[PDB]
Amino acid sequence: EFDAIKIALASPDMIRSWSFGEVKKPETINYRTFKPERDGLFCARIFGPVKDYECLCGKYKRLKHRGVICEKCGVEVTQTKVRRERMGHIELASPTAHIWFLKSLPSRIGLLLDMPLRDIERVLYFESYVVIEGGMTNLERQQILTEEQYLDALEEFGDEFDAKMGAEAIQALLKSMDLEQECEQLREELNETNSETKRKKLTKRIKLLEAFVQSGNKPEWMILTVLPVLPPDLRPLVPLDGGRFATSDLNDLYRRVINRNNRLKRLLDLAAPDIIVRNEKRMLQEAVDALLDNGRRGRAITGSNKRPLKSLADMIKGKQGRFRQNLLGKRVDYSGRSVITVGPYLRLHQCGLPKKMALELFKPFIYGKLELRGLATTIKAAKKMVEREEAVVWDILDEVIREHPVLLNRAPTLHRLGIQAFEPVLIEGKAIQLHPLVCAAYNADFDGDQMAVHVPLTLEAQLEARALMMSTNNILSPANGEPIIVPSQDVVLGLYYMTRDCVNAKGEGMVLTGPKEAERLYRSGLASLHARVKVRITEYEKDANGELVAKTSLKDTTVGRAILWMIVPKGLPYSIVNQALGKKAISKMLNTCYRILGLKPTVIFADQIMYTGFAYAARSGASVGIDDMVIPEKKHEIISEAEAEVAEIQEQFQSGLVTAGERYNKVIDIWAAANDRVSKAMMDNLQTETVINRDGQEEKQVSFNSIYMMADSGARGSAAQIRQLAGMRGLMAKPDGSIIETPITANFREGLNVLQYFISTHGARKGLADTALKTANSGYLTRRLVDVAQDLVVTEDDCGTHEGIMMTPVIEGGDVKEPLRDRVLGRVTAEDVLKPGTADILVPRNTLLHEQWCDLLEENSVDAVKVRSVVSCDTDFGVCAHCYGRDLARGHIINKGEAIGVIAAQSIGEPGTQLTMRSSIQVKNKGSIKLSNVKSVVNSSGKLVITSRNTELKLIDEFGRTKESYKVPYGAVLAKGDGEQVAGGETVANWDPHTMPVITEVSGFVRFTDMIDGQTITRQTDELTGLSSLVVLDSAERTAGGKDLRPALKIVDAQGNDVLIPGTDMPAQYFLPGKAIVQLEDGVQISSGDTLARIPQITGGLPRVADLFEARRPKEPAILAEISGIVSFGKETKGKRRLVITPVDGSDPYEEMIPKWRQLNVFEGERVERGDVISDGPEAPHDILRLRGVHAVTRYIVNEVQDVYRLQGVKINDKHIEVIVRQMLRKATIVNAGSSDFLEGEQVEYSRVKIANRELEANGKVGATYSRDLLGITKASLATESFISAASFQETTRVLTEAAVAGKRDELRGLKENVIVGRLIPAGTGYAYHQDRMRRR
Amino acid sequence: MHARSTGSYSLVTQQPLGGKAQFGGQRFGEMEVWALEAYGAAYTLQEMLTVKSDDVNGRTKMYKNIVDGNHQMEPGMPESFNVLLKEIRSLGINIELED
Amino acid sequence: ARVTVQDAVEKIGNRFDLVLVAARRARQMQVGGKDPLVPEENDKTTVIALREIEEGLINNQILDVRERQEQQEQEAAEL
RNA sequence: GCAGAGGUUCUAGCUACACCCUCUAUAAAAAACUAAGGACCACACGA
DNA sequence: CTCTGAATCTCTTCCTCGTGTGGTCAGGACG
DNA sequence: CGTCCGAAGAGATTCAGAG
Ligand SMILES: NCc1c[nH]c2nc(N)[nH]c(=O)c12
Ligand SMILES: [Mg+2]
Repeated sequence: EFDAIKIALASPDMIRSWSFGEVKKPETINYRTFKPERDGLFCARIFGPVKDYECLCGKYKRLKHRGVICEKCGVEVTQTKVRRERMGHIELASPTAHIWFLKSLPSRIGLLLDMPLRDIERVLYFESYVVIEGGMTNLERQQILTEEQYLDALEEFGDEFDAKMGAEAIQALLKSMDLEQECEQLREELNETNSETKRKKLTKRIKLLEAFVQSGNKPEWMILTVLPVLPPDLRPLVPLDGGRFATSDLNDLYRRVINRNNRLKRLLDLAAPDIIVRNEKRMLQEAVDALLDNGRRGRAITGSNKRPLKSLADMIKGKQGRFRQNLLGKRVDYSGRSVITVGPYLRLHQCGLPKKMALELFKPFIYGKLELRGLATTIKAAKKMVEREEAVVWDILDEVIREHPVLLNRAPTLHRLGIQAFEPVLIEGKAIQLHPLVCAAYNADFDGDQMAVHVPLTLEAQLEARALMMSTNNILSPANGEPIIVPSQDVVLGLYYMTRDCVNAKGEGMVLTGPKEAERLYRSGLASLHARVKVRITEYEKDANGELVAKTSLKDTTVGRAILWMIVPKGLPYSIVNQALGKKAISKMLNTCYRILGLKPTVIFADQIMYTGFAYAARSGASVGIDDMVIPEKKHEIISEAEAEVAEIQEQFQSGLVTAGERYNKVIDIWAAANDRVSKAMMDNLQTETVINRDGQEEKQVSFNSIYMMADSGARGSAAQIRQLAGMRGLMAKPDGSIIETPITANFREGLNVLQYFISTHGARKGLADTALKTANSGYLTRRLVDVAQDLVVTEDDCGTHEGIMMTPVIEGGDVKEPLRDRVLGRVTAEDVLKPGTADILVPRNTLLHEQWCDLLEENSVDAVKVRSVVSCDTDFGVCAHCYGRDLARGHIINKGEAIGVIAAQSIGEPGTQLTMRSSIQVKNKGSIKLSNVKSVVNSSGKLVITSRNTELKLIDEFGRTKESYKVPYGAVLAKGDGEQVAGGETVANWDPHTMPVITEVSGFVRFTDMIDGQTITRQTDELTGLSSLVVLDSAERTAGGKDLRPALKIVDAQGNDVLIPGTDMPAQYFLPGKAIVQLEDGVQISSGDTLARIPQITGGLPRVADLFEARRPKEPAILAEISGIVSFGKETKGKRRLVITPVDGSDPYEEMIPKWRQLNVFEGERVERGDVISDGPEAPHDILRLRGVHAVTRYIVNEVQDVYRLQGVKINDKHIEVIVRQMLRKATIVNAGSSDFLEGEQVEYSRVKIANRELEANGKVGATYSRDLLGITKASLATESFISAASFQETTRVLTEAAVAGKRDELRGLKENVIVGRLIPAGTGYAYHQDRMRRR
Repeated sequence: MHARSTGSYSLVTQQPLGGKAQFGGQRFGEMEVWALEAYGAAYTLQEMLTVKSDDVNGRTKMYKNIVDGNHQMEPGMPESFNVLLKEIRSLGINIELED
Repeated sequence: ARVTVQDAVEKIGNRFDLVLVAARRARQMQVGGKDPLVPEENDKTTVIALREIEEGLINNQILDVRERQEQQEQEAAEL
């Protein structure tokens, strides 16, 4: 029907048009006859009939009389449902202003009149006088006058001077104001203004004026003169508890307003004193304010146990209004809820469902089939048959349940795997059974967790809950390409116990025929599960294309492994089931089955694995006993020796040899060493303790300890948890964070002392308290991420662009964190990437990199592959298929339609729950070294001291792969030449980290250029170097003359002949910074590299991710250069230290006011380039974006987010972060308007400006120059072009007001705006329908 | 355990009041809506937002269809959206469904 | 009873379209009087439609052609 | 309810989306048709 | 000497479902 | 029988002092 929703400003004529009556009386109902009031809020002739097809006076309710108006009562016989559609209006005696526009973020009416909000607040509430239509007198139109001042002015001149008071004054002012004349005047003043301070207000005011003149709105419509009322049904007033009949917060406010209006009318007609009339006007204005938005002025109308009343505005915003509680999260029918149970007998695609629950979930189907089969005739008879629970009913239910999937759903469904389809299997209990394997994707738990059962109804729903959501089709997680069905606890223990070996068990050396004989031998009892034998096994290999070749051979393996071979399908080889088969082994087995074979055999393999694991874990009888926890025997000796060391350290502290901090550190270190030794001893006494008689001398074997079996396999429990049970607990921490000196030297098997238990309670309470708020923080972050990327659907196929990000292996400096074989797989090449061999095109321009293609790049050792990224796509309103890459959950190219916004938002939101809420550069291997931007100058000593301060040490091996990367600061002493094969384990650059030496670029003589001694040069006796050194004090440390004479070191000769830097005619000058120990006194020969000076020198949890995604500025942003120019101190740090950075040819003297306390890393004579750190600190994302580019910001934010996530262990593909980054930088500010209609200061959507530029470039016109902007996710989502999606996120009132003023029209097309409307979302199976609808239009 | 196929409607006309004491339906919260949107789910979202919760001309139609044999659906428009439209219109802001 | 629909999605890579093209077949077998082209193995209409799609008997083009033939027959019936 | 009227029953039952039957002045012979009020606040608990 | 960067002042937001318990209001004469 | 009677950041602001 409708194609778009349009918002605007309501006119009094329109308000009267909506109204179907005129509410006058401040009553609701009669508490005797309980009938609609004559002219009250609950009326009948004004709004509609109370009972269907019946009049109030109960006269001719024929029902054939509809559209007839009974004159006895005054109502028209119609349907009752018309009482929730028709509205009424109240005629205000005096004009009243709308609080939503008066008191908001920009103060709409204040901005329009260019008057401070305080004066408007005063005059609106009848306090002060604004004199409209000033005239020839002293005061003007917009002058503000005091009460006594108003009286004096009136007594002075009684001319057209009109000092009005109340909202009538504002109405008259708005009416008198001519928008067009103000428009041109404001534009002229904007041209006149030179700076941007006044320009900001000018632009805002001109934008408001243009918005008012564009849309069909009037500036005087904001002052309400006719107040509409909600339809009566919408405000119920029908509790009917003990006859109370009185529960409407809204109704009370309406009665207040009506009573005030009636009293004002009575006083006005009675010609009451002006003060009384004004007081009643104030009361009316306050009542209207409370009715619209209660609590905005500062006071709150209340009285119900002193609780604020719920106004109309409170019923729209917040988490309880009809925008996030009843429009998004609609409660549904055909639903259930119960507790979970294991039920291992189930297959993978089905689940348990209680009979009593199913008989109520599927009642309509039962009615239908009962009527069809003739068992019952009427719906009442079928109802009775159902309630009687007759035997026939169950048989019918077994037919309507055969292939009817249900959507089992947990409460905190973070990722898409939360709600999964399942075929029902009817059971007799009272709990929905869940297949054990799918208890991991759900995050399902069996400590009383509750699930919800929904029932798809339509044929499309039943087909979809079979081909899109069934548990069999969800094998790979959407975020990371890893299996989601992983054997967790019991099956892995059973398989581990099954596939092991004992050095001497019954039935050793026997030559078994086959797996059948192995099973027969184990079941009979003539042999044991784990005993090395020789059994022939037929291994099927699919090396031939689609052909299974049989290879029968006598492989040496145990009985248990041979039994498991039957479960394994044909295609897989035998080496998978010959190992110990822990947990990673089982996961890899499942993954290899999914790779070599199809999805169809994988499900059966998983089910058989689970069955066999359960059976052979039950047969094992693996139990934990006190005797199993073996305490290492050397524990007491280790503890005694550690205590002796502690006593020795205390003795040294008493003698004064060491300090308190040194003593503390030494005690901590020795206790940590003791803990390490205890853990090592415990492990050595548990892992291989068993010694068994191998037909002769005893032989050591991997132990069969139940704890060790539960820890080595991976069922439940890591090595640290085993350590806490036999070894010492460790050094526990104090609440603040300090490590307590005395560690807990008692395990859990032994007794724990009272003090030790208290120290443990510290950490336990800290952890629990952290999790309690971790949950909420993760929830909020996930909600923001979902709302920022809701409208991203892959519409087009190929973007056709030629740009893309450059993916390279990331090396922090120690090792390669992520190889290129993982950041490129699943992505499409941006261009023709070629192998290191020149003119050798290895990979074509546009090819999806499958596993084989990635292997080819690794074989040729390519370490730089250009990859198309979703931030480089050009298709407007949705990314293309090729730019995105692989589905990451299916293995093929992404199908047109799959919503990649919600998927990525959930993928970045789900791991957030487990994320915590709170020198000598060495070399690893042998290879060549590289140095970029190197200022190499060899000193007299013969060392490679480099003036360059932002250069790096990239060690490249013989194969070209970058093994490691480092950084060397100003004047770094090197040890190896650039491009020279270095040795192993040596220090490439052994510079002193503390000092900051200022070396000589050129040799010669020293001249004190602007360094008169005493002020900046201070040759105090330096006993550190054995000679008085001319230490340059800090910029503020030195005297005023020191700042006046900026420390600079010129190069001269014996006769003061200035020697220039080779390349530039100007003499070489070294502008030394503060705290610089200059050694060479004036008139001393220097070497080309001799060190002159010497300067001895954030959270990473969920808040870090939130700050990264919200683009929050750090505490001390890194001051970077806005242009490439020579630095020069503007002044002597007088208040704000200036820095004149002007280019060589460029004349622009960009000046930045750097605070004095901020450390200035730059010199006073260097030449920084655009994007060079001047003040050390965190780099703000906005500066990175505006300086380097969008690709650089993307590479920064993705890398930082991945670094935060990689620490805990979770893995997320980078494209999920990249789509969020793309959704962030959707806005672009216009720099040059060109020939388009865009203004200068205007945040226009990037897609719109790109479309306009393309249209202009198609013909002979110029486009428009823009500048990309990076907003936070909480701000970019709030600045969309739709007023019904932004109003669903935050600050509903502000968004609604801004939309209403501008008269915007949302064209839907989103993925949430259609959820609100209630039609097909244009993402999933509704994409075809929506594109057909667009085709029709 | 609590399963209800149908029950008395609320003031907003949403059929599930909620809870066990008064026959109610489990809330399909925003999180579950996002989880459905992640899949190709589009028809089940419509049938869980319009014809299952609040559509006075849709629920009865679908009940009659179900008890007759064909599992079709008439989309309609949620009653809560009309309630929202009336609430905003009563605020002095004119919002309309343009065609 | 179709457990996995991988064989069915071989016909329609989009997968969203596969649901749309099977809904038409399921409605034709449920509402309309059209007999299934595959041996009815005591399965509901949805599974029958999916199985028919797997064998290559039902797709968008074949179903549209059958609808066109029905339209031509209706034209002949109405003279 | 063919229109008006009455209606078996299986609350109530020409509208709630409704629907059907027989009958000619007014009720009485008969089967098939469908789901009604929920305003706010504190406290406790589970995954 | 007028707007730099630097305070200053109000404003909005803070998981997601269940299981439940208890307490619950405008304003009483009046002609 | 009515009828009257902490927090954490962001916006949204000034204040300003130097070059
Ligand atoms: N709702 C109509 C109605 C009331 N009583 C009825 N009795 C019968 N036999 N048939 C009906 O249709 C009705
Ligand atoms: Mg649990």
